[PDB]
Amino acid sequence: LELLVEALNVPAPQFLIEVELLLPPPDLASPLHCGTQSQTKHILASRCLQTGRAGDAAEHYLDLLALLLDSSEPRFSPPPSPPGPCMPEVFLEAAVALIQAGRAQDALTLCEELLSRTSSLLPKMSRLWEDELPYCPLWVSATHLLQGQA
Amino acid sequence: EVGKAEAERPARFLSSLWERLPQNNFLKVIAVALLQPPLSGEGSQVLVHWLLGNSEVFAAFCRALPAGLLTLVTSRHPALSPVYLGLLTDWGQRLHYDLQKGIWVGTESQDVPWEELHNRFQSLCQAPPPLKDKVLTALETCKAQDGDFEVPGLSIWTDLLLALR
Repeated sequence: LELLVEALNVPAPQFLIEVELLLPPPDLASPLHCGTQSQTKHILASRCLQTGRAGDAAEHYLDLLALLLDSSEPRFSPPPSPPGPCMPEVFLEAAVALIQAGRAQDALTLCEELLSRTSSLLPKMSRLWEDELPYCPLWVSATHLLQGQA
Repeated sequence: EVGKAEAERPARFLSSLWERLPQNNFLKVIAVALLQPPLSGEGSQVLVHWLLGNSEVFAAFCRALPAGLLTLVTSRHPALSPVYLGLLTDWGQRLHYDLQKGIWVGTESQDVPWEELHNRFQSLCQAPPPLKDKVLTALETCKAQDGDFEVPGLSIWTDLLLALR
């Protein structure tokens, strides 16, 4: 996988009917489905995390996250696709690695980074004062759960 | 009359009252008694000393009325203030948060519900400055005592102090 990722770093039409034409662009069930660097490097980090190479994992997640967020200038390196996980479930996996590592003052620049960007999206939580109905997406309730373990 | 007679102490008379008559009605009487301007407040000064002597009835006094009545009892006779604050301090500490329902509640049936206690504290606060600072500081010292958290779930007194802004 480590090789593959460097692999996908790297990159003609005849006026003729070639076979490529007639083949279907593949499905997700196919063994020919191969995402972009970003979609994979997430795979490496996931697969690195479920074994218990938290250290390796950490770095890998950071590299994922470096790509995605610094990327105004280069080519669009993209998020992990939506049968794959949402952009904030992925800052959470980044932090759970950074805890297994014991880099807890990194695991808090994470949970600061997240809720900095997403202020607006959050509930203003005045039901707290007015003492089920108002709406809170799991990943905000988590973000405090791992802000804490830190 | 009994004051100028000096035969038996007024305490005995007030105790025989308490024993004999309808108690609920009786207490509202006393409450009004304490705020009546003087007519000849030796009476008022006798009632504060009877009550403070007997804490058990004074527990049902602070229990049995409205908030405004007891707020005015306090601003007029400050010898009552720090015992009644003592009562709330004792009833709040008999609560627990439950996470399912966003509320403190009592174990037992006869334990002040949240709303009752919120009322009574709101009242002590909606008052003269002579009492307000006393009760505010009596809560903040009670909060620090039970961990100075700054979110609910935890310290009943956090709760009150959030609720009062």
